Amino acid sequence: PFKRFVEIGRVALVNYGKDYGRLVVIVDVVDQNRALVDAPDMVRCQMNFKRLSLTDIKIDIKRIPKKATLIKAMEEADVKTKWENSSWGKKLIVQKKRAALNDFDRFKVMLAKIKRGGAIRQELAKLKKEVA
Amino acid sequence: VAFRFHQYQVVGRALPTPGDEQPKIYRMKLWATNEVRAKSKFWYFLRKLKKVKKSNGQMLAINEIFEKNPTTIKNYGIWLRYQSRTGYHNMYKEYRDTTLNGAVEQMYTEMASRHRVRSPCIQIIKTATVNFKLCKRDNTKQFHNSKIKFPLVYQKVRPPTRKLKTTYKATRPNLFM
Amino acid sequence: VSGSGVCAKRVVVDARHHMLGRLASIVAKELLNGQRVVVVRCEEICMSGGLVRQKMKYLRFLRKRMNTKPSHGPIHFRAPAKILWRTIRGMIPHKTARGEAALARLKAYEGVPPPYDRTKRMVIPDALKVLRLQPGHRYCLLGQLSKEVGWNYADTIRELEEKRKEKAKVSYDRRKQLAKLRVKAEKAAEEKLGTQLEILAPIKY
Amino acid sequence: SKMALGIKRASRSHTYHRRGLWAIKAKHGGALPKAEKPAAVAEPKFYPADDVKPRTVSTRKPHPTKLRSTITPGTVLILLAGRYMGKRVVFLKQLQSGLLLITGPFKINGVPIRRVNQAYVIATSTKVDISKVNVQKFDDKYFAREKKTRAKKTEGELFESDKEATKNLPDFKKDDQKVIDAELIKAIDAVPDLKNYLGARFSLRDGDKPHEMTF
Amino acid sequence: VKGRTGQRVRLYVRGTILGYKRSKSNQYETASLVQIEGVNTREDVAWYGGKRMAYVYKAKTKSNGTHYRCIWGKVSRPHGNTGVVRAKFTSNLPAEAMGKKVRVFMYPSS
RNA sequence: CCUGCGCCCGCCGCCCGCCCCGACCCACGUUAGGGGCGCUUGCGCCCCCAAGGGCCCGUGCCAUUGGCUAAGCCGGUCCG
RNA sequence: GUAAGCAGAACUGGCGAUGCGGGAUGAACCGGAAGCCGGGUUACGGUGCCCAACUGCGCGCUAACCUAGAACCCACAAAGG
RNA sequence: GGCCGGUACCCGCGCGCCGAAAGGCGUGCCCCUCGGGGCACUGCGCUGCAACGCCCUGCGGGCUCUCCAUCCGACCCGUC
Ligand SMILES: [Mg+2]
Ligand SMILES: [Mg+2]
Ligand SMILES: [Mg+2]
Ligand SMILES: [Mg+2]
Repeated sequence: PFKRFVEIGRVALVNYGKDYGRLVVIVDVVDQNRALVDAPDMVRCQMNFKRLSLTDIKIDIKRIPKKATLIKAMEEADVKTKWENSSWGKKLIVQKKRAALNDFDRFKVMLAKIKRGGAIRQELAKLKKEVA
Repeated sequence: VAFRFHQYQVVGRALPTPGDEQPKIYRMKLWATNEVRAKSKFWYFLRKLKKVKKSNGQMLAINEIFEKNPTTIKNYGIWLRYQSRTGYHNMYKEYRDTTLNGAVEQMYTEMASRHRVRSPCIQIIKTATVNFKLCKRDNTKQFHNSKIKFPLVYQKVRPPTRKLKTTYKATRPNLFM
Repeated sequence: VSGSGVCAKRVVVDARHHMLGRLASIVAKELLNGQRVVVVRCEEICMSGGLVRQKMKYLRFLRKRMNTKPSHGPIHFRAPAKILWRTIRGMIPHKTARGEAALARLKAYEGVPPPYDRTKRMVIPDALKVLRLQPGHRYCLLGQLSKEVGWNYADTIRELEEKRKEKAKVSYDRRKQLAKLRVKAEKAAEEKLGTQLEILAPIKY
Repeated sequence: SKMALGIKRASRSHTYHRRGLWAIKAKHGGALPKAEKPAAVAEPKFYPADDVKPRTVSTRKPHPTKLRSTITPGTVLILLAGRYMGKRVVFLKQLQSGLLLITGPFKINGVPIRRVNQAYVIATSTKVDISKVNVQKFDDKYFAREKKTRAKKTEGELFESDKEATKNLPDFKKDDQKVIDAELIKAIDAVPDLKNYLGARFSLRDGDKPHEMTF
Repeated sequence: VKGRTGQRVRLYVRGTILGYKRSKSNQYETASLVQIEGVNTREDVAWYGGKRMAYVYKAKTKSNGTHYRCIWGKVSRPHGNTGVVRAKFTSNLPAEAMGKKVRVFMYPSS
């Protein structure tokens, strides 16, 4: 068994180019390489499977839907928040936040993480001494 | 974005002469990379078909044609005349693509690959949209099915931009389809 | 290929399943750049083209010997470590001081001889079999090639790698246990710190 | 608007206004004044053989250096060269010579109120509220060296003797730093954690790419 | 690593000296080639273009109280598609200089 | 075996010369699959894309003066 | 002349008299003709390592159990399966 | 951001004030009419850009002289 197929409606992360990180719905496949991606801010266009990383979410739509139908299907399947909250998209969100930390916030993160490290170290030593 | 071909239509006629003071008018639909190449191809076809040369001809109009619905996939047919190494032949080619403009690119690439025929050797006799349920080629016909599903057998592992790529990486990548 | 530019004193390469010539060009440029590399488990380097093709390539290579003095001619090596060192020398300019200083930085081994067990063994993505050979095309392991061109240590590497694998497995189990107790420590300190640790909520995973 | 500024400056009428030929039509009646014949010294002490050329009192009046967009009075810089590299300081005001004027403050950083070139500083995105620091007393003469004569070659009896004695920085600068660091700690305690921040120094530890790193 | 001796701040981004501006058969020793640790794009060197470097080496004899010498230069312009830069030095580097490490500060900064 | 006026070895008191600037990181294995934790040891839950991650006072003019010093960490060193 | 890196002519250019970049190597093949330097950009040709530049973005065909094949001249292959 | 130049004319400066300083400051016509803009009458003379460093008989500076190492180039001259 495979867990993930290129099929109508499946949402895919775009993983290369100037549009890295967008979700796009594969609404139709051109041929064994190219498919149509429909997006809320991006108009339906073909893009190549080499540049798409398939995701875990499927939305249950028709082929080449009307844009309003696709948007309401994105709402009913809740792809934005599910993608954001799952670990894969949280990786991208956290990665862009670490991109957007400046010097002083980076310093406060350093402080908080030194104190976290000390706390974990002390707690681990205590529980390791409780372990016999 | 950019397309390597553009379907122009070129309209031309012979120069005025004392008899036939309005020489008759010829229209053509030519693929090329730009204006000047489309024009130079137009005089080719009206000098090997209609006996008119650029010196003794005159070009009146050249338009660049565009496509109606760039957002939808359209099964395209191309009837094309080509030169092999030892003669000429006639091919029929069915493609699925969002534009005829992209189908022509795909078709030159296919003739340069399957037959080592270059562009200077290829003629597009007739182009048309051969809508579904009337396509002839199997590779076109096999994408005519909703409820289609297939996994990706071939997926390059590659960092999103050239910045994120380094030469050593600790973990062997996890590939799964 | 211009190099990674990385800063390690030594960079090791777990050369299991990498294309010989591709690993060889990447490593050769690292050497020429001057960063000291050490390639291990060379007995595993996969080579495109079937085993019979690589065989006949090497047995053509055996014919090439200096007529009037074979002791002076092309020195045919058998062990996979030396096969790799020769394949990399063919890519480094080894008749100048720069090139010989480059090869001075290369150390290739069969297996993983100490002190290269307790270390992270880095793989080069641009050369792995999975990423460069279509699944279903012929390939051969330089270990099998040398085992059949007359390297008489395929067995002796094999017992030593069985021993090294079991000695690694026991320690990996130990580190699983240590990491699950570090994870219970991870959450135990987090629950003991409240607003002290809000700033790490948005950049953690 | 560099080129619009070029034309607006280049107009003949606007050049009349800028050179201010009115108020030169004011003083000498209704006309532009005559000029006369100076240099009636008529007392050359010595006659050079080479064709003589006088000293250049330079009449070109160069523009002032433009302080970077990301510099605000109160911005926490990053020193980059010299003995205070990595030191984080607070920018007081870009003084009249063009150089920046920064402070540690010396109570926390060891960086006194000192002059720093704009080239060697990286402005961070943080700011402080210091509109109640009274900085007007600082200028170029405060810092002008009057460097002394080279007859004093530092010898085995000077080496640590200058360290051990105090003929050094003066006490009005001592008291100066007290007044500024007081009125500036009173502005730093406002911003949380900032004293510890400035106490740290910026270090570009491994896995840090400056082109990526914001500030 | 912990409880270590050495420098306590790195205000410079290290790199390798890589060779010279070569054709397939010429060297123009005037412009050296340098790789910065961490740059992987031709537009990432946009931010380094101009920043000044130092080749730091040490001779056989003391001078002015040190063996250390340092020849100064700067990143002129990008070279290639992968963030290699061209470096201009006050004096052209030794060819033993290639393969060694050069210090790229951020002094003339913007 | 190891030069009876020769050398070896330990310690500390340092001087130079080398290297360096966080020069920190043990899994095996496949890739038409795999990984962690629980209980039917078969099935759940979760995670899989790149170490792009983790860890380390990570913050002192390669480091001012004295003093006390928990719990913790790291090093020299004896023991096993 | 069976042909020849042969012998004789027609138009032009080249070498000879000429460096330089490319074709690995070559007097005349490709680019191109020059005082000595600094800066920029190209031609021919290339970007896996030697070797300066992409293991770049795409699409097809080849699987060679003969040394698969890989540069204008150019270092060949034929009839035929 | 890179390389070059640094002023006898092109620019620029004084001949008025305000301004440490970039700079602003007047009259009259034309224009839209906020903002504000266009044009205008023009005169004498002058006319080698700056700031701060470092070294100064030194373990300094740099050398066209010598030796060596490395990189690239590189066949042995005369001659039919
Ligand atoms: Mg030779
Ligand atoms: Mg040039
Ligand atoms: Mg290269
Ligand atoms: Mg003769």
